[PDB]
Amino acid sequence: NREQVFPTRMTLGLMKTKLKGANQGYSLLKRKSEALTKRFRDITKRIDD
Amino acid sequence: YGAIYSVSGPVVIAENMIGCAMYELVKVGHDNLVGEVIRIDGDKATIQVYEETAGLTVGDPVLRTGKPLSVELGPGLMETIYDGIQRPLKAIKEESQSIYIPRGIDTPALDRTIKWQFTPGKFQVGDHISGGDIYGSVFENSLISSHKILLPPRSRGTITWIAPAGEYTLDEKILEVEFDGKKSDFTLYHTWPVRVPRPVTEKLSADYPLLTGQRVLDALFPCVQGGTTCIPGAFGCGKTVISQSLSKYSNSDAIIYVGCGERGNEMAEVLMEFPELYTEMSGTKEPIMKRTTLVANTSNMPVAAREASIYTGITLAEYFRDQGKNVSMIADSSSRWAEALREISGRLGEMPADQGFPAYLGAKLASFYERAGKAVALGSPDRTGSVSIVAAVSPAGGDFSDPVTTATLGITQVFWGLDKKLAQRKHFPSINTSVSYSKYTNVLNKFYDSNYPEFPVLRDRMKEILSNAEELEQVVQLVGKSALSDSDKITLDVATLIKEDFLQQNGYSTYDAFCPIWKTFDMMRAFISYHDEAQKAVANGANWSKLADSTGDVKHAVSSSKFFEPSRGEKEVHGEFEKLLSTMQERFAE
Amino acid sequence: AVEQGFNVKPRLNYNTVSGVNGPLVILEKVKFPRYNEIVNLTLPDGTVRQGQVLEIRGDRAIVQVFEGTSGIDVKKTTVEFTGESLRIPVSEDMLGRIFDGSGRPIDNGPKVFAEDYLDINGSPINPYARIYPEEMISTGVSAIDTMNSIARGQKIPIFSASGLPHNEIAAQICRQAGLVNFSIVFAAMGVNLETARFFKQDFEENGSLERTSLFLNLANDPTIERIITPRLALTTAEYLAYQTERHVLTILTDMSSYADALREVSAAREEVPGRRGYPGYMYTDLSTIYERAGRVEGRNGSITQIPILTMPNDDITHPIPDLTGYITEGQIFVDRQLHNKGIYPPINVLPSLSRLMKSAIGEGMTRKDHGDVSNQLYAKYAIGKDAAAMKAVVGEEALSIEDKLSLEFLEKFEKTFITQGAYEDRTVFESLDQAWSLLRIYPKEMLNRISPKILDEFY
Amino acid sequence: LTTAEYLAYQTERHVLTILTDMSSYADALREVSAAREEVPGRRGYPGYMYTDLSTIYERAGRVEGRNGSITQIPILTMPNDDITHPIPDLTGYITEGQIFVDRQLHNKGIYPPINVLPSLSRLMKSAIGEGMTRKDHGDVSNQLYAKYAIGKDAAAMKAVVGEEALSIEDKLSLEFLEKFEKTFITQGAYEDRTVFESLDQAWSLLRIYPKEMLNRISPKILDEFY
Repeated sequence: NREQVFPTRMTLGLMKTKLKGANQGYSLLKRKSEALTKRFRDITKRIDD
Repeated sequence: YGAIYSVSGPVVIAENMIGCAMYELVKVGHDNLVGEVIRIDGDKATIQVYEETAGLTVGDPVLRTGKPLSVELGPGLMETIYDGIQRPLKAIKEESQSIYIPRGIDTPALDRTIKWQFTPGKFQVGDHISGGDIYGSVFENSLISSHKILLPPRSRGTITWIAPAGEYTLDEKILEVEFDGKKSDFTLYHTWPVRVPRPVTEKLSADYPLLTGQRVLDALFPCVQGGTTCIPGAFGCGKTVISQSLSKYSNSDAIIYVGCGERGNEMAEVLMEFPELYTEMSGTKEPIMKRTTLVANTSNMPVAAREASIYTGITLAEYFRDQGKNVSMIADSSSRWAEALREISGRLGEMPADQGFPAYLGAKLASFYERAGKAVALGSPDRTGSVSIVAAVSPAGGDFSDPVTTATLGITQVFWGLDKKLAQRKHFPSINTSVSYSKYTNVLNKFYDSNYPEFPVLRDRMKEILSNAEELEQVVQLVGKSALSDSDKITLDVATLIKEDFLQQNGYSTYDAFCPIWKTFDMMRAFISYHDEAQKAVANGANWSKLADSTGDVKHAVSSSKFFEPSRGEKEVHGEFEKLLSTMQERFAE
Repeated sequence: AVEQGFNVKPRLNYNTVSGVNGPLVILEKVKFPRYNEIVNLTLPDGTVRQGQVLEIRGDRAIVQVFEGTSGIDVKKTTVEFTGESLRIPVSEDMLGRIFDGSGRPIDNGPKVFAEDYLDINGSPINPYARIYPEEMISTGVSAIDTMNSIARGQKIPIFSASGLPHNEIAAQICRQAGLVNFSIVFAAMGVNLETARFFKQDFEENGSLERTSLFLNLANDPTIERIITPRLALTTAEYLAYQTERHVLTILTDMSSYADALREVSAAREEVPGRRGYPGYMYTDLSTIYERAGRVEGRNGSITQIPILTMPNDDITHPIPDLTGYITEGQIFVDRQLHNKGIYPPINVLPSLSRLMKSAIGEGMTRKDHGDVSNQLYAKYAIGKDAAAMKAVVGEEALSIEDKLSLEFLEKFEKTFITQGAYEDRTVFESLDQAWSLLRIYPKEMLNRISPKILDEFY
Repeated sequence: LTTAEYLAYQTERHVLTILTDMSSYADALREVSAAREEVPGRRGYPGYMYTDLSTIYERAGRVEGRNGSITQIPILTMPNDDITHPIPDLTGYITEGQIFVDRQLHNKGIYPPINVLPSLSRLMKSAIGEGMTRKDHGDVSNQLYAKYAIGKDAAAMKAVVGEEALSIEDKLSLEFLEKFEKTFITQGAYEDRTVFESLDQAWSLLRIYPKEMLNRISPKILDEFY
């Protein structure tokens, strides 16, 4: 339930950078999933037509 | 004439030391070991011995010399190699005839066995001479044609007698000053307290740039003559290449390489290589040893000497600036200087502030870095010297997080940060573009407008490209880069081209050992013109993949722009770069 | 009423120096040592060095002499006790002068002809005698004056990194800032001598010194002088604003350097370092320095503060930014991402806010569209950053109209609004007109945070 | 070390000193420092540990008059595999170079479990290449280091995100990293690979890549050895 990181100030900064990047990637990928799902709904409607 | 009371490592407490003064050199023990009084309590004066304190016994006499840690400034130190204190290592080896440094060795800092040619200055008998005035000149080397003898600062009066032109040694009298009826005898040399900065009339603003030679340092984060740089210590090839590049091509009239806490064989490398280097500044090739004074202080040497080496080097540089020369003092391992200060504080019992470092670490680093800067040297004739401080900080934690790094960044003007990612890629010099900076861009805009008018806008464009592509590369590593605009693809491609051809350079390579300022400007012209023309073509409607397939030749040409030789001269090379981007514009029409 | 000044109090010259410890000079057989007393130490060489007492004991005073203890001799070191704490000779003519860390004028000019001698520490302002800030002090910086406008009497610091042009931004604010009387007070702590020369030459050349009382403390200047400098600037500000009825806008610089000086002073005593080496009472010290400002009831004068920190590792979790955010009333962030793109001033308006903006930006003050324009600009700038991140993920074409137009707005905003010439003076009205010019690329239906009436009138 | 100094300087021998458990030496120093009730330093280790470690380590090297050296190799043990610990940090400060033995590599089963990313040698650039061993030693070692760092970064990226997101260079670098840990670094005891054989094997590892992306290899050497 954690990462085997040696406690250090540099390691703390690296892990904060990792958390910020992961949050940014999570928001970006959630928005991309929403956009792709809108495109997918359009695609399936065109499939029915 | 006190007596030793307590010995515990370098810290020696000497009793009966009444009338002593803080930071006064005292000869501890029967071997006459150099020690600076760093604490006084009644008649007991705590002394830090600058040599090996093993063997000191209670009751050993301690002689008060009455003067602070003084460096012997004058002719004869322009080529020699010094310890932390101004101990001539070569003279010690010659006199002792051994590979060891004897304890309490009293070899004079400046050798008195050499006759120096002296030519008296414009001052004559009866004229009024003030501190720092020039009253002579000494032919030291071919490089140092005139080692102008300076009257010691804070010494003034009327010249009772001045010596004629002739070969005089340092012990021999040169000039006499009467002052308030007490005639003073002034020789070729003089001593100055390393702690006390050498006075100047006015500290001018540093304008002319210090050409480090490395392309990224010269373009994106420029340094000026008389500015602190804070190079990365050892991990990146920025320091290793930059030291020799500055010593060879920086146009500095003198160099004072200061290595505190330098590794043993890493100091042996410098002492065995610097004689071998040559420069082409004069008509014929001349050794760099004629222009450099090393303060060699290995980690084996005592911590007090490790702390004092930085002051010794900076005051030698201050002397050469007061002569009117442009100096670039290179401090190796200022991190080890700070560690030495921390160790001394621990010895004294002071309360550490931040990660063991003393609370006055910032104050000491500021009083050291503040000695730099262009200044009008005092006393007639009017002359304008400069001291650039190219200091190195070691990557304590692998990143700029140490207290010494924090203080240095707080008090510095230029900072070339280490990139662990770029170093692990063996991309040299490993200078992190994001964290690095240079506060001399605004002041250097004058020189850029005078010489290379488009330099500031070009470096700003390259910085913008690098930042935009860094953000885009973060997004790429996040989301796979499946979809990217043509403009974004050009941005990443141009940034990779820059980081591979412009920023990256081989210091040991013949072509890229020293990239001149005009060559760097031409390469920025080429790269920025390539990026701008590619962006314009993509905005027209051209497909980026096909355009890259067609313009691989132009990309290879702008990559080989790095391979362009600098020895061909500014006239021929610029003509080649003029033709390089002339055909580059036409190649994008298709 | 100041006839008590006409009094001669002789000073005791102590030749009894028990010992010397680092910066301290411990004396013995002191008659009646007063805590925080300015002391003139005379070296054996003859040089006179000022000092302050950090500890007091029965017939013993521990003087912390300025400029170090190099040369202090037990046998021959005269020590003269000025029977008072440090005091500055205030005057209405202090405007136009440049002072050192200890109050001595470093400009080649006469000593300030004192109207009074005020204690540098001052006294806490009575909360019952404090007023909420109402109007804005206009700053030439368009970003600050439009998105993070500063009220008359708040404390809004500028959070910057090591290399970011916080000093240049400070000089710009001092040169251009005014009312929309005024007397700027500038305090530079631990600045490089090049930066101090830049400040001095800039103010003399551009005439901003006419109303500026510049306090310069070099990096090589004593750390106790660095401690004294912000107290000097705030005492001058208190004098001018409250006993003269003028607005001040103190601009402190390098409060990180001030905190380093606090660390050095605390460890001069036996105080154990706190969280990050800084003393545990940094909260109290910063609170005093900051809350020295503010409006008051009976006096028609205000003091504003621009502390201007220097975040050490580009983090807010550091004690200096944390405490500064606790005491102060806003944040202005200078961003390395903006600085690396050549955008001056490199201020990003997303982390930056002024908590007291609603008071300053009003109808009687500024123009009546200020608040809505700033809110719309912030919302569209956030949307622009989101769309800039989104473009490299889902392609430029798949972005909505509200994302493509927002990308265009972001480009124009960063490259024309935030990007301000170092010597370009943009009044609040001109900055708001530029903001409206940026917003006009949007059709009136898209601007939703702006009130309908203002939207119909200004668009 | 004084025995080594004697044997190497006065008897003119070549001595290789193998001081082991310098971490235990530093623990002894901390025990003596703690008893003396002096100002600790970092993690209780004496503030003068840098000076003591420099006094020990700096007794290695060659002298001008006497042909004979102390090739000091002080084995050290990180308390928790952390470089940032005071003993390994100061040892890196003074002693030149470092051979990093990796717990991750040992767990994977590699011998020697030497991690070449933290491992460094300050004197390699001067003692390697240009006819001393071979023309391509330094460039090959730079290429290996760069591609190993690329492989580690690509492995981290492929663990965090999808494998297909990795580029062609990233996939080639993962293959290189596998063939590098499993074949090049992996060396049985008593194998005694010559430096030339190791260079040939490293080139065989570098022939995985097309000639185009061997960026840190000088083009002349790339043409003469690919």
